[PDB]
Parts: sequence; C-alpha cells; structure tokens
Amino acid sequence: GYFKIYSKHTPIIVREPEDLPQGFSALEPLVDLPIGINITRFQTLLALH
Amino acid sequence: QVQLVESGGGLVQPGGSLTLSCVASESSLAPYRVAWFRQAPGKEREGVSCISRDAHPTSTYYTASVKGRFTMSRDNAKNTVYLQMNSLKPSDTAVYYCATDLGGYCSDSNYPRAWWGQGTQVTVSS
Amino acid sequence: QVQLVESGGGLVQPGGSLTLSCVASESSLAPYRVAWFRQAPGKEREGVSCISRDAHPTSTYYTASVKGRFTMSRDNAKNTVYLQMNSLKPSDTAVYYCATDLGGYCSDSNYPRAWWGQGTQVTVSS
Amino acid sequence: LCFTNVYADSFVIRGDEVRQIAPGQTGNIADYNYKLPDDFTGCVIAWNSNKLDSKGNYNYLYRLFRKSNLKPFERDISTEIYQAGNKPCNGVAGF
Amino acid sequence: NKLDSKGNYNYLYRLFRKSNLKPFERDISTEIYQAGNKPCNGVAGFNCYFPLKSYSFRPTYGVGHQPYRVVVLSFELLHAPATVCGPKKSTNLV
Repeated sequence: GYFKIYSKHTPIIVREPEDLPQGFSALEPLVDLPIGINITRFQTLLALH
Repeated sequence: QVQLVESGGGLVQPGGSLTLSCVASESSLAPYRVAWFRQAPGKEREGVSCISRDAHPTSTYYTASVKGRFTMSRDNAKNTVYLQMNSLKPSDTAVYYCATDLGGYCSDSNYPRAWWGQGTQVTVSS
Repeated sequence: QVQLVESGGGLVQPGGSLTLSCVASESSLAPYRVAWFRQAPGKEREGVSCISRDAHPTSTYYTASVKGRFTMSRDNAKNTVYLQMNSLKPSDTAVYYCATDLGGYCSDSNYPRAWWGQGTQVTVSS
Repeated sequence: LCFTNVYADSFVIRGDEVRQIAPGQTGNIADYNYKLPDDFTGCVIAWNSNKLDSKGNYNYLYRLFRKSNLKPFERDISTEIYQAGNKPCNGVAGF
Repeated sequence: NKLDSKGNYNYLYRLFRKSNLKPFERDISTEIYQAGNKPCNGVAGFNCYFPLKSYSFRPTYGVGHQPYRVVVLSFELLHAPATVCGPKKSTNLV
C-alpha cells in the first residue's frame, strides 16, 4: 500500500542519442503515496496538439 | 402505580362457566404474587385464589369454597392472570377483584393486598 | 419482512356489519399468531382481537368492548385473517391495524408488535 | 483440600426449599429469611432433625412481612411491621 | 431534536422496498414495492403503496420520534499510512 517516487535531473549539453551517460547519481525520494491498489501494467502519454 | 383491570364477569346460569381477566398495566406482574378476591354486598372481603410468581401448583392456593371448581392460571409471558371459573353456584355471586403486592410467593394464609382493581361483577342466577 | 395489507373498512351506519381482511405478503401468516388493532385520533393504539396458531376459540380472544360482536377467522390457504364485526357502534370508529410477530399463541391484552400493516379506516355514522 | 475462614450458619428449613436456597431461586423461607450470594462458596450440608426438633414451638418463627427482597450479606433482625399503606402502622395491627 | 424539529418530511425514510439491506449498499432507488403480479406503474394501486410516509416531525411528537443526531465513523487501524495520528520516533530535545 505504498508508492515511492525518486527523481532527479541533470544537464547533458550534448544529445548523443546513443546511450545513457556513464555517471553516478542518487535518486532522492520526492513523494510517497498511501494507496494500496494493484498495478500490473505501465502506460504513458505524449504532448501533441 | 400498577393498575389492574378485572373483566369477563356477567350473568350466568348455575352450573355454567366463565373466565375472569385481570389485565395489568404500567407494570409487570411476573415477579409478584397475584390473588383474586370477591365481596358480596354486606359481607367483607374474602380471598378466592392466589398464584405465586413461580406459577407452580404447590405455590398456588385456593379457598375451601372454590377448591376443585376454580382454576388459577397466570401468563407471566404476557402479564395477566385468569381465574377459570366453572360449575357455578349462586353462592359465587360477588364482585371479583384481583390484587397484587411486592411479595413473590403466596401462602394459604397470606395473599397480596397492596394494589387492587375496580373489580368485575359475577352473577349466577336465571 | 412480512408485509400486511388491511382492507374492507368504510362507511357503515350504526348496527351494520363489515369484514376486514389483512392480506400478508413475503411470508406465510399460518405458523404465527395474528391480531387486529384500532386507533382513533387522539387516543393511543388499543387491541381488538387475536387469533393464534391453533386457531382455537380458547386461543382466540377479544377485548371487552368487542366481545360478542367481533368475530375472528384465519384462512392459511390465502394467507389472510378476517375481522368480522356486526352491530357496529359509533364508538367502534378507528383506523384498524393488523399485526404479526414470531409468537404463536394469543391472550386477552398484549398483541404482536413486530410487523404492522398500513391500516384501514372504519367509520360508523350516517 | 486446605481452606481458611470457614463460617457456619444455622437455619430451620422445611425441606422443600433446599433446592431454592441456592442462587437463581428463592424458597418459601429463602425469599425473606435465608439467602446465598450470586456464586455461593462452600457446599450444601443438611441432615434430618424433624424427629427431635418437632414436638408447635414458634420460637424459630420465620419472617413473612418485610420491606423487600434480600441483598447479599445482610441480617434480617429488624422486626418492623410492613407498611403497605399511607396510614402509619403504629398502633398494632391494622388494615 | 431542539433545532432540527420545527413536520419537515424532507429527510423521508424508505419504508417500501425490494428486500433487506446488504453490507455496503445505498438505498437510493425510489421504486414502489411490487407485491402483486400486476405492474405498479400508474401511481398507487392495491397491495402496492409508495414508500413515502410521514416520520413524525410534528411538534406534537416532542419527546418521542423527534430527530436525534447519530453519526457512525468507520475506522481502519494499521491498514494504510495513519493520516490522523501521532508522530514517529524523534529522540530527545532539551
């Protein structure tokens, strides 16, 4: 019955759409949720007008 | 504060039957003894029968004149006593009262005498 | 869950006759004791009659005001009880209710108070 | 079995109220004179004394009129005439 | 009762309905009970009465039947993060 969210942002300057940068990073918690529903699938959205 | 209502009396021929009803209100008669009384005009009050709160025949009493002809029965489930009154004689003509007190058991010499109803007239004649 | 529906009431001149019917639904009134009520405006609910499981005259009783005038009958086949009343008096006017409970046997005064019908109006006047 | 503080009582019994002196019932003499607590301790003890005690002798007269029923751990030693009416009962017997 | 009662039949209670209550249900279907083979459409009929009836808010019934405010609160203990509760270990301060 919990949801933990960890996130961070860093600049990359160079795009290089080949692979993720080789760098250590610690994702701090951002928010926690008390809901206890069952989740089995992932879907996302896009911004297209 | 308990109120008793006697009913069921009326005119009957000798040898007939009747059933007297002593309706109790504002209280429960279950844990208290209930007795029936009758008075003829000119004659004082005399007991008729008494039933204890347990309603056993050994705790139920009848006077000599009514033994074997009157039947004393109480319904502690619904707070009322009844005198089943058979094989009538003219000598049974009187106003029948039911009485109760805080006592729990009758005796052959002690009947409840605290609270009384208005009484009902029983007449045995032609 | 038993639902009672009284009917048969209406305007009847003094001395007339009427027959009330308490039709039950969702349950069978046969194994349970059923009673009739009446309530005039201003006055509290008062009993009228009751018929038991055995449907016997010794278990079928009536209040003093209706003894000798109101008659009881039940027909378990159609699941209804009747109030047969004759020699109607102006004092007999009231809203007549039928009541039932899990009890089986009736007495003079205390009647079932678990389930009630909507009631029927009986008016005795010109 | 070991026990302490065993108290004794003496009370005249007709014979048919022994089943009722126990809690849950009240006898002919246990309604106004004798009693037991809600959960009585000890055991019921009785023997036959009708042959020698009876000759009658109204010294052990059981109380019949009193104010109310019995409460646990009480003594019925007050000999007052029951007041069942508004009129005071002083002046020996009355209606 | 002193403030709610003035009667006001607005908070009418259902009397005629299909059956008894099952746990976690709402009684919002204002349907007339059908106790006969004939359909109950066409307003009132025999053996079929509307559930709406007066529930004694009249000033005559002062001591009795007057509204008494009763509320029941459902409590869940040690099922989800306690949102109305105390705090969690935070050592000394003096």
